[PDB]
Amino acid sequence: IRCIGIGNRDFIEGMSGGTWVDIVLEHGGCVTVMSNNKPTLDFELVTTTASNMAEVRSYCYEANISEMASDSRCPTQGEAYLDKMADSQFVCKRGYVDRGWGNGCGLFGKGSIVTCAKFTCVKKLTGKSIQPENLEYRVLVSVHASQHGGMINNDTNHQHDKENRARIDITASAPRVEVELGSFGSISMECEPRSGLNFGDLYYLTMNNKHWLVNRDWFHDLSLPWHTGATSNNHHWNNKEALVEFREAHAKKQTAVVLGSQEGAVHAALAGALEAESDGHKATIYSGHLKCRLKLDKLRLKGMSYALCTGAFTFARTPSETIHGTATVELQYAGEDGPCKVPIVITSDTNSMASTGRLITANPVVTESGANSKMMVEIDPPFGDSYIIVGTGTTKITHHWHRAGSSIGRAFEATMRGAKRMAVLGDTAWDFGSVGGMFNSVGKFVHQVFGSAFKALFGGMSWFTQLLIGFLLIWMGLNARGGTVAMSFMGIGAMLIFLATSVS
Amino acid sequence: IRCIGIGNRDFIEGMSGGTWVDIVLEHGGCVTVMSNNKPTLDFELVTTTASNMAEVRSYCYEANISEMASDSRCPTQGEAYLDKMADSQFVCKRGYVDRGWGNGCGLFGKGSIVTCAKFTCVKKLTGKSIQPENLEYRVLVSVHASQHGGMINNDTNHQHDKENRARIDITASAPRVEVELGSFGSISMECEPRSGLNFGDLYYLTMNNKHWLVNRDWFHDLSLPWHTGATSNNHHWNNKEALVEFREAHAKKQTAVVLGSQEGAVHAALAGALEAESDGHKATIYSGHLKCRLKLDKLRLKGMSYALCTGAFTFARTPSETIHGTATVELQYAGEDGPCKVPIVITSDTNSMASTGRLITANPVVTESGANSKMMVEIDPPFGDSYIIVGTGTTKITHHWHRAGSSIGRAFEATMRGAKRMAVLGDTAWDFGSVGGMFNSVGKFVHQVFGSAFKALFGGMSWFTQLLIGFLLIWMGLNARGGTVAMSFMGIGAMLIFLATSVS
Amino acid sequence: IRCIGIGNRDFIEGMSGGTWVDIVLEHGGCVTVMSNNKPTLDFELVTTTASNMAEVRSYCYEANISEMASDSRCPTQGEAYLDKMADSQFVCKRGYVDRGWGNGCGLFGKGSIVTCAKFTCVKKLTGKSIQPENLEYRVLVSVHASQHGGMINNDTNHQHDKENRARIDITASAPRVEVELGSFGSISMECEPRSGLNFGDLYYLTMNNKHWLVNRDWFHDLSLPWHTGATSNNHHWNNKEALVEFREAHAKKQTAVVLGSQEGAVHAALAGALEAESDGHKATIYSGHLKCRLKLDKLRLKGMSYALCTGAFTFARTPSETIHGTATVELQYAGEDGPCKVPIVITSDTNSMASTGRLITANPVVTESGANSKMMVEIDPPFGDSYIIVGTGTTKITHHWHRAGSSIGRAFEATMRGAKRMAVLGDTAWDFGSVGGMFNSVGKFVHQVFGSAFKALFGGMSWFTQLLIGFLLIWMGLNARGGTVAMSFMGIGAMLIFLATSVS
Amino acid sequence: VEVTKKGDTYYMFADKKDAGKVVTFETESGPNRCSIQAMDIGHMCPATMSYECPVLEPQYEPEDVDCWCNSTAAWIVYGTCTHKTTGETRRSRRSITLPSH
Amino acid sequence: VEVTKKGDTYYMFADKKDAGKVVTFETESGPNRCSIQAMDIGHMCPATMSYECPVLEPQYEPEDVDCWCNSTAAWIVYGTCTHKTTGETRRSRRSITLPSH
Amino acid sequence: VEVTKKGDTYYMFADKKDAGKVVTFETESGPNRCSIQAMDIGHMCPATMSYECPVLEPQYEPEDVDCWCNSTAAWIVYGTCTHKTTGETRRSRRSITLPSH
Amino acid sequence: SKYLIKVENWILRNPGYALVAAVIGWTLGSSRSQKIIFVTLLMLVAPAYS
Amino acid sequence: SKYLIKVENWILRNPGYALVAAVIGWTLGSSRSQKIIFVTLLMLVAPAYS
Amino acid sequence: SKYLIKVENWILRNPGYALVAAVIGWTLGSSRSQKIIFVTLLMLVAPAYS
Ligand SMILES: *[C@@H]1O[C@H](CO)[C@@H](O)[C@H](O)[C@H]1NC(C)=O
Ligand SMILES: *[C@@H]1O[C@H](CO)[C@@H](O)[C@H](O)[C@H]1NC(C)=O
Ligand SMILES: *[C@@H]1O[C@H](CO)[C@@H](O)[C@H](O)[C@H]1NC(C)=O
Repeated sequence: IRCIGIGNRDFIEGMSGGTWVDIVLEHGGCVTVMSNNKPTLDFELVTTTASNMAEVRSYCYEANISEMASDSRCPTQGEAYLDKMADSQFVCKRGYVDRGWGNGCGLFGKGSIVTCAKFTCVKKLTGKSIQPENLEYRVLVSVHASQHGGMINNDTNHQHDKENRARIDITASAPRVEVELGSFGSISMECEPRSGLNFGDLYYLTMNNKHWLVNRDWFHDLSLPWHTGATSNNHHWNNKEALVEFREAHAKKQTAVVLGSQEGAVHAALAGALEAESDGHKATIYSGHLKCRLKLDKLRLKGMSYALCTGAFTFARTPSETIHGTATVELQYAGEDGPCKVPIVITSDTNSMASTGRLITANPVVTESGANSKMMVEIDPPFGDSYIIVGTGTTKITHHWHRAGSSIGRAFEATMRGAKRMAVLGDTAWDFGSVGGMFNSVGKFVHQVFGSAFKALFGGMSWFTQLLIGFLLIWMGLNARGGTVAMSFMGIGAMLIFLATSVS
Repeated sequence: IRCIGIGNRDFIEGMSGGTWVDIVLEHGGCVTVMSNNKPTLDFELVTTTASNMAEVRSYCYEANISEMASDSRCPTQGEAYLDKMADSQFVCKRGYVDRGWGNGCGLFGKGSIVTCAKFTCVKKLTGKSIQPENLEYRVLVSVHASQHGGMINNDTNHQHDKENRARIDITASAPRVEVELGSFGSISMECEPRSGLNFGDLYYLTMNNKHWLVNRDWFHDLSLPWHTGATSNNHHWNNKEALVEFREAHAKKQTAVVLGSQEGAVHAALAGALEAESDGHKATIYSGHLKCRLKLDKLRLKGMSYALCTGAFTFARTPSETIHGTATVELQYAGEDGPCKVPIVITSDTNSMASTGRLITANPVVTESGANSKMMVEIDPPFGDSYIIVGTGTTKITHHWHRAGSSIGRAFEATMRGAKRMAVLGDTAWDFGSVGGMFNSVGKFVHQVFGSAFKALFGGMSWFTQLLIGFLLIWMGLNARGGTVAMSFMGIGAMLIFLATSVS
Repeated sequence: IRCIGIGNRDFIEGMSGGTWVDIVLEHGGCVTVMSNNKPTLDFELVTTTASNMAEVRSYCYEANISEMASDSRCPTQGEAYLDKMADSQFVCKRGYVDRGWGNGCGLFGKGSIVTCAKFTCVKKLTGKSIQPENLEYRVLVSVHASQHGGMINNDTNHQHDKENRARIDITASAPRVEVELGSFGSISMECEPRSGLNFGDLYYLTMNNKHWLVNRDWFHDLSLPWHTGATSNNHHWNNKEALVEFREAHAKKQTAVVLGSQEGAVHAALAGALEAESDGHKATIYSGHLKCRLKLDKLRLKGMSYALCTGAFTFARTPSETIHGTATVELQYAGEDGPCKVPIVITSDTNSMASTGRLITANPVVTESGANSKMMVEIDPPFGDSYIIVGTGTTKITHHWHRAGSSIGRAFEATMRGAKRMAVLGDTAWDFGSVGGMFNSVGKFVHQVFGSAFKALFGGMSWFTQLLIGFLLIWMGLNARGGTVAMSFMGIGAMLIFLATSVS
Repeated sequence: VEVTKKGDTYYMFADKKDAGKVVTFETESGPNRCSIQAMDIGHMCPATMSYECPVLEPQYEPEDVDCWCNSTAAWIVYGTCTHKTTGETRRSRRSITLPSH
Repeated sequence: VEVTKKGDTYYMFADKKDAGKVVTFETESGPNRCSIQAMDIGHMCPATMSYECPVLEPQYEPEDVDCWCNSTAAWIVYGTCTHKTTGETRRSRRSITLPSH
Repeated sequence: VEVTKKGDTYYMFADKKDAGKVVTFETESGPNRCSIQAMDIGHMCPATMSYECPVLEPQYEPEDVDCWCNSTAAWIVYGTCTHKTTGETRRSRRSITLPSH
Repeated sequence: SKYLIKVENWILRNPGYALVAAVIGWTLGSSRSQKIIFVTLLMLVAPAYS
Repeated sequence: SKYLIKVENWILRNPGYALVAAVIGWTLGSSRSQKIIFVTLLMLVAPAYS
Repeated sequence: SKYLIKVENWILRNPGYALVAAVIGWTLGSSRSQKIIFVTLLMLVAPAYS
């Protein structure tokens, strides 16, 4: 039920006999996977986790100085000398100053003056690199089990039945994971962290308990003191003159000064930069998509063998409507019959009693055996006016529903979305290895690209007339001697035969 | 035996009746000379010796100064003067400095100041020239006398029988030398030190007990004090201002300073230079080839008249194989029969007993009359598999041997090497003087260029069939009226007749 | 005689009856004007004089300051104010400085500080403009009066007979001048100062008793204090901040400093500039040519009526030769006959006695009546060998002379020079006013362009044969029906008739 | 030092000798002790630097200030030249350059 | 002020209180009277400015010099901070700017 | 210091100890007090700097001169080396470079 | 809008009878546009029998 | 390699008989290439009589 | 050089006789170049009668 209130929601349906199915997950969206006999699953990607990041360079915005010393020699004495020059922690500058009898020596000529002082970095910021083997994605998996749908369980402490929700950590070391959903069964996932945001031109900047991302060509352009890329208590700094300002000149000395806090300059320069969050030493990124392949072999239903409900069904409120034309129904059941299957139908008139639409949640069931229990389901009503009927006998309730739009419009939108998805799945879509899965791959993707329109167009899914139409179309394409008219017709005929062979 | 372990080894064979023979010696290789009735000789060039080298120029890298003096005159007094100006050991510089009442005289103008100081060269390096008449080459001559072949005699102190090895000093004064090999006989050598490394654009640089070679166009380009080679206690120097730095400008004086040791600069500049070694005043060069002509008139064998060995022959170890496809055999003889000829044959099968290959060492013999003695020989096995048999009677021993490659390949390689050698021998190859030696010269070089293939190709050296083939080829070339078919055929026929007339 | 030693010397000859004649004077050359009955004149241009030049702008390189004052206000007080701001002689600058409790007031914000000081220009340079009405040219006029030719009279104090030399000041106000040469007569000159060096893109820079000329497109580009030319004791300056360097603002003050003498910078920038000289307020320029027109109406000879010399003539030295093939002869006369005409002839042989050349100095005469007097003359010998004869009777002296070159070569060179001169005389060459002077103008310039070749080519100046040649050429051109052959021939015939009608 | 008043404002003519020492004078409020810490003070000559230095509370120590009095704000003035040679320091060393041509 | 010698050179530990006054000490040559005109002198704290100030003849006036003694050249050292708050003045106001992106 | 005369000219052999002090000697004119302000003076050793220092009138201050006597011009000479180790300073640091090849 | 979706859903519910009616009305027009009008007539009267 | 050197040495040992066999087998082919195959056959069978 | 200037000056001294000789020698040649040679002959022999 985690996929209900999401703006960017898709719909993926696989072949009836097709166990494998590929999907793409975006960091701001969700994916709903449904089948004929398998329960509906909902996949979401929460956060990109970066851990164990190496350090490349650290800059020092605010620094201090101490023990300023200077030494002056006038002409015919050579260059000035100081013992602290050989020390790596003391920075000095040389210069030439005018001298005379007022300064101690007689010959009038410019003298050599040197001035150095210590350098201590009181505050600093750091830059880290990001390697593909360090990334770790987190995906939550939910199951439509006719849950109550109440938002009271925000954290992961409790109120989360381990058979209804799960979390999976996809790492670059082992991309193959086995997910256990308890009574529902087990699934397999193989995710490939590719075609994401480039991490070869990005540096993770940590500064004053805040974090940003910067460009590598800009990080080296910054004009501040910097050290070598090693972990040392005290490291040989470089280009520290940019933080120590020397006066013009003096006949006997030179007084250096240190610049103030450069935090404001960095905050102003990083205005148009991306931000992130961090916990301890790990970082969280909210950008990046993922491609995955799911194997659904041991996944089954939970209430397929249950009986019918012989109690009283009642609406809890007016059924709401989502942006994707899906209707959520919240039912309250009275009686003590235990877990029983919920008899619900969608038709065009109260006397017709003919299924006209499909259900997003397969096998709606009540979870507890209480007297007055509650449950929720999600369905897809047909375009136009429709009637939802719940229950049997003289106690069955009916409700009117309306939905705007057109079937052809939705079909074309879904076809375009599937084409865009298949275009995103450029690599790792087919397999050119052992033979026997190539035809399976071409059938699988033609299904994933055309089934949304096949189900919407070809009548009431009789599975008998469509085969005859395909046969007659193949015959019409066969008895044609002209070029470019038999190949396309036979291809379309085979496509329709295969799409009818799959689940409708 | 000095020519066994050499990578660059050649093989020279002369005409049967041809006494004179030309050779070329490289400083990194060896030459083996063999004949039909003459013992095998081995020539090598050890070192190029340069002695009595003249001196051209000497530089002074590190220098000292002392007794600095200066003299200043202000305007309306003329040029400054000092008594030490006329001395060649004192260098001074002139200049103009601003003067006033503070400096002694009244008029406000700039004056003339001069400053000189002594110059003493504490350390210096020297440059020598190399003349062709100073060079002296050293060539060692060894004789294959079935020596033990032990490498225990490295120097020239002892363990070198004077009848088996010799040393020759080829000088530019007398290029004709007569070599005495004791019982073997005497030979004559005429060597021409030509086409060697050019010594007209090279200078021998001596510095700090080390030596180098430099270019003449670069030696004069160096910017340092210098003086030519004149035997004296005190030398006059030129361009010494490059080592004495004067200060800017002072009204009453000028303090000069001397530069430090420039040994590091010279060591850095001479990084990509060639090096050598020296002993006392002589120098050793390891580059340069030589051309020689040998006259072998009084050279004979030593054990041609000896009898056969009726003792016991045994192998001392597995016979080794060199890079040139030559096989060394180390034999141990038991018995007391005195110096006797070693009966050894090379065949294809134990029952064939037919000589199929040649011997690099002519007339293998035992040197001493001891009970258990040892000896060594070097042979050339035929391509493929072969059997070496030593001794006669029921005590003869046999050994299997194999050698890869092809006879045509070796023949072509030897022909190309002989062509390259004859191309190196550009001058002093033929004689255009008295007639009678021109045909001898053309026959000699066609032999030295084609005998390696003649012996390898034309059958089993029967000396009877080859004459008939030559006669029939001459006849076929004679009865042909067409052009360009009789000249080449007659030439090839005469070439083959001559090559069969010579030694095979 | 002022035109003898000049490299760029021309020769101008006018028509016999033609009084007016135009000439061009260059600042580095001379002009010689000769006629049949008029004495030879020599015109030269000495210096271009510029006076009464207006002032455009003045710069101040070295300046002083005094009475520096400042005023600072911190936030919640408004802008700073000072009474000296409204004064034009005090320059101030504003700024914003950080303040706090350490600086006097409470609120922690940055304030407004202003600082001004007086400005007094101790030394300055000036810029003047040059107008055409200010220029004044000076031309010296000499007369060939057989003067001694001694260079002992350099200045204008004495030793300059007022009838032999004169000076003329050509101004833009009155270009018409009347020259009096004493006994020789009077001439008229009309000079037009046009086509000279452009004075619309040049500024006359005066600095430290030195003077230069600069470009207007650089004079305004200089970044220094400046003020226009206004007669006053105290001037208002603009853009003086370029000479006063303000120290970084302190907590509540600002100390300004003044730059040193910028004379070195100006001397370095004016390295590639033109220089000149000045006297008082006038300037002297050595570049610029001039065009003039001379009217010779009242000019006559001085010794035309004198008698012959019956004394003794002698050479004073070997006659010299100038670059223009002219021969100077220095004669010494013995006897007391008073001013008498010098009988001199130029011929080809001592017995021929036929005038073959012309004289540059007309009517050579002796000036004094002394016993032993001296005189000088300048003649043009014919190409080849010639004899100069001086005197009559048995006391006449002869001298040989030789001159290389060819008559046709000199004729062509003079024709090309005359063509160049006529091309320089673009405007004011002809007159398009009243009729009657147009034919005079075309004849005058065709004469000035072709007479140098006419005199050199057409025989011995018989004045009788040339008319017959012209008549026959006119007849040959007349009896010709073909086009482009009668017009050119008739034109050349008329040209030759006119050139023969003039003086030869 | 000389103490005058021109237009209800006090001027303190301080020469070079009184450098780094305090001075007490009288104002309309009463006695005023004012300290002078002028570092760039020079000899007496026409080049005179003048700047107001302000009154401040005793508890707050001066900071980057070389003149302070406690009655009111006092304007200080003193010459700035070298060895009474009627010459300013003019040690700017800007070395302004001009275009060649 | 404290006067010590470490390696044949004299160090004068001068605090804030001794600012603008002379002091007499003893050297190997004899008595030495040395004047101190330190303008940027501060309180005692780790930030210590130290510079040798040279001997000169009394017949010359000091030029651009704030320390001079007459026995030899003497090395002066003094702290530079504000109100003993262990903080330097650091009033540079350079305001270095960085590229945006 | 030693004072000698060789050829009507006075030489003053001054060692390192007499550095910065005046000395009085006798000449044909009378007593002469001559001051020496040599800064780079060294110990006694073969490297000897010698330069004439001139007489001048006492009513003028010295401008660029470190030696001045008042009878005549006097030639001063003194060694220039370090710690009497028979070694000159030779601190030029020119570092002349040679072509490689 | 209000009626197009209804007839569209009706066609998609039982397309066989709809195609039968369409092919019946296709051959009952004198001109091409007349056949188009007749089949759109059947398309419009299809939802309500009345 | 292993057999080429053997047959080469055999040919070079007794070239007369080898050339006799070659000239005999040269004239026993119908075409040029057939003669070449026949002589290479003789070349190959030359080492071992069997 | 040495003789050209002399004959040139001679021609310029008395051009009538020179032109007479030139026009006389012009009509005594068989070809154009021959006439040119004959007139240059007269030009050269003009200075010295001999
Ligand atoms: C200024 O401060 C001094 C400090 O002792 C004090 O004596 C004087 O009275 C004060 N003047 C005032 C408050 O006007
Ligand atoms: C330094 O000068 C002072 C000035 O009074 C004097 O008392 C003292 O003796 C001098 N020290 C010397 C000469 O060593
Ligand atoms: C040099 O000057 C001193 C000044 O005290 C004087 O005593 C001495 O006599 C002078 N020497 C002369 C004039 O030779």
